[PDB]
Amino acid sequence: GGGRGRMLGEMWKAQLNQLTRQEFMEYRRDGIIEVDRSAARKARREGNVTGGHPVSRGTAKLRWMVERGFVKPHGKVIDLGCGRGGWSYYCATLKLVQEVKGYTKGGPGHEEPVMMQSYGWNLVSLKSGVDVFYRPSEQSDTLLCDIGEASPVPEIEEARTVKVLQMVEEWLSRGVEDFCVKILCPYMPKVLKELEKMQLRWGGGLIRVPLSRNSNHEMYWVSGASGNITNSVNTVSQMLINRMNRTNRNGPKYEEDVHLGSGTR
Ligand SMILES: Nc1ncnc2c1ncn2[C@@H]1O[C@H](C[C@@H](N)CC[C@H](N)C(=O)O)[C@@H](O)[C@H]1O
Repeated sequence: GGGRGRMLGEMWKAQLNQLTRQEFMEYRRDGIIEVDRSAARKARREGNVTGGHPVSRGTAKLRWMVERGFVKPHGKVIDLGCGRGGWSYYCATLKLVQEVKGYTKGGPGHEEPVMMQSYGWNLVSLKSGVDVFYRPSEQSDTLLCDIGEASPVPEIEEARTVKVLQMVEEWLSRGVEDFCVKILCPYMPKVLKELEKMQLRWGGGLIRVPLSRNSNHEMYWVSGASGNITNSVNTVSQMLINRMNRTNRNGPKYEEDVHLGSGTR
């Protein structure tokens, strides 16, 4: 019905929605870790596919979790919503990974897989024109999913996140041992309910990647994490609201992007 208690994240969202463009502009990257993408923009302008520049900021995002042991890509990796291929190409550089298969929607308003020759590119298959929500599940050892379309209405993000979770349940049952699944809106009620069930069935925990922008509450359900989900989410909302109410902003902390090298494996 209506009149239910609200989570601390719902008010971060309501607050965010009442920010001016200027406040939004100054807040979204204040205090976050940001990768220097200048060289990657030149490599893109020049069609340089052997310089080791990732196709997106998603690569550095996944490296952060992998280097910290939150997810151990290995064997056969499937990448639902691969977009340009940032996660897929990064995984192909890992020793334990044997094969990477990426699926992405593509078309109008959606990113297309990019052809690159980063290290291990021969192990990467990226397919556009695949709506993962209608694809029958396949066997894999590592399941990755980064699908989360933002919206100003939390009820819309909520229904979208539950959709993603119900879908990965089909793929997790095909022998997956390691996973990393994006949770676009982890503070909504129907999401916390589905997440609690999903954690019970498959383990893992919710982490926040500091390279994420303050303009979103997205978190990642990774098999290498653990802990009460509510506390995990609330810690993030608390962090986000402290950053929103700052006046003196420091801007992002810049660090160097991932280098993917080149050559076949
Ligand atoms: N039902 C869907 N099926 C397949 N792909 C989708 C679907 N919905 C959204 N997408 C795409 O999934 C992608 C999500 C991206 N965040 C992927 C980022 C990627 N991990 C990277 O590092 O570059 C978007 O490009 C969407 O076009």
